[PDB]
Amino acid sequence: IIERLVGNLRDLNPLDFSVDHVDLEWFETRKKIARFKTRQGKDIAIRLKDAPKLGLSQGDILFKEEKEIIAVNILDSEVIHIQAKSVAEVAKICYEIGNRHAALYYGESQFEFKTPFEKPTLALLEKLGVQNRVLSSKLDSKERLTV
Amino acid sequence: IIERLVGNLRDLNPLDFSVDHVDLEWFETRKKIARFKTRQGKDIAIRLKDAPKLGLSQGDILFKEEKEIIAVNILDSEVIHIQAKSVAEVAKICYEIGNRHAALYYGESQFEFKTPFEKPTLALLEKLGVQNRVLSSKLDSKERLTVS
Amino acid sequence: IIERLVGNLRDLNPLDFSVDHVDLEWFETRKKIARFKTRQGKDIAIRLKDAPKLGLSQGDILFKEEKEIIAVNILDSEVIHIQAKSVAEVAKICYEIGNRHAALYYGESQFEFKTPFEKPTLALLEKLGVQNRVLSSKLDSKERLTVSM
Amino acid sequence: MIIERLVGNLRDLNPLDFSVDHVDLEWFETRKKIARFKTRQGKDIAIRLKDAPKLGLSQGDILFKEEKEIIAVNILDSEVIHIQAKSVAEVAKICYEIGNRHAALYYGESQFEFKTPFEKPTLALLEKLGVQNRVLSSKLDSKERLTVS
Ligand SMILES: [Cu+2]
Repeated sequence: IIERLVGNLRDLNPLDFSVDHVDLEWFETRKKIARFKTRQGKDIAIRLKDAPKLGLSQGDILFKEEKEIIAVNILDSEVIHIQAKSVAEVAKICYEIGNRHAALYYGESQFEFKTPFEKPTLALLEKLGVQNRVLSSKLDSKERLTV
Repeated sequence: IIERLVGNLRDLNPLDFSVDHVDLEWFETRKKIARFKTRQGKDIAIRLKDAPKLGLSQGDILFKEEKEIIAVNILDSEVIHIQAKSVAEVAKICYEIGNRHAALYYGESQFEFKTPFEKPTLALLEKLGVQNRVLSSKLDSKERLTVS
Repeated sequence: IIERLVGNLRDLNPLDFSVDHVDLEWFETRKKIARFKTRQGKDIAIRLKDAPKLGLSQGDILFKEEKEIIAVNILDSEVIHIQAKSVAEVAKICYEIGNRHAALYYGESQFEFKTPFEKPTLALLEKLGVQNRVLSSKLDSKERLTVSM
Repeated sequence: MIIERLVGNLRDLNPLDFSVDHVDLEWFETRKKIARFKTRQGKDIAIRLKDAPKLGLSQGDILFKEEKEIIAVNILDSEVIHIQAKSVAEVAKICYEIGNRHAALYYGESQFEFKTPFEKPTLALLEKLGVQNRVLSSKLDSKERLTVS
């Protein structure tokens, strides 16, 4: 039974280590209790004291024994990447998506946003003519807008 | 039966005219068909060809006979005035309010937004520590965020 | 200041009484405090102890002095009347309207339901091909499906 | 190589008779048109779907069939609130209310039965209204879903 993050590989960790990833979809990162089969057969239970409120992030270190590591890998998904032109537009989009109850993530740049691809959201985004592309891509839990 | 905006007093019109106002609440600006009793007793019927989608605005000229005018006043209401500090914060507010299905309007400056007062909306805005004030004020339909 | 329902004219009351109605839209039925001008000039203030949770209903007797009565009238409104085939269909309708966050009322019969007319709601009801008709009609607050948020 | 059509469903027996390799899906995964899978017995399978049944892949949809060698869809079980409504009024209430929550909703085995994923608020609600329900580890067939259009 895993209890706490031993932090995240991002704090290198230039491996250096054999790393056995657990593979999560973006929406799975928030369970406190769940059972997993890691990439290399292994078994892993989790119960979380202080599960970072926004969820598990990329490479969160679940387990660490010697150089033997287990970390969180977040699977890629179809993602509508949104490029708003102005602050007025950001507001429009967010409100409108919020109204849709779809999920929404901050993008890499200041007017960029990412949301799971769904066709109604897509339809919406064109109806208001915002500039967007669908890419298979990663959605970091730490990028999510709470709600 | 009134049919047409003869425009809006904002295009002066330095009155100049005895103006009898019809007094609408903000949520009332969007009927196409309804009946009214103006400020000074009179009676008005409306059916709208091209009712500006966003609804009736402040001083939309309903009726114009000589210097005798009837127009739309919009009554003040309790309003939460929201002042976002960042574009990050804008996004968060709008998403969260949209997620609540509350109404939202653009503010006077760039990170200002106005939403009707409701206690849950307020509760929300504190929970996120956004800086806001409740003021009795006017909501322009021209200032609203759609939902399409 | 009016305080209690003295009931409702439905408990006849075959008038018998000069009745002066107060006219409320279906969404207004739930203020505990507000002021009114009745149908024949009169003025009424309200403050409610035990405002029946769902709101004021049709002909809720506000005021009763002799045979002189004031009651609640509920402005008839545009209403989609829904006639469901089967329980399955009921469940589909209710879930889908619920999902829309529209308002919903029990009809007269078992598979009848009433909801305010909105064009997307109608659109929807055709998209599923449910049988309905729009009528101008009353929406009794006692007939509402509640909600908890 | 790539799978294109359902060759139907085992339900149309098929009293196996066959060695059947299943593909194991969660109930939310039944609606991808393009994805890659490793079957129960290691095999590899890609899908692209013309006329993917709108509501999703169902229990035992035959992806692949070569001789007596078969690949079918299995839907993994999950925690499931099983709801047993006493009346048609109560169905409507439940569905509208859940609809309003935006929870997922499936037709049960019997007429007044409905199944929705387990979540604690959905539970919370269901008691608040005093509906009779039980949580059970079980299967949510995609064909049993209440749309939303
Ligand atoms: Cu909603």
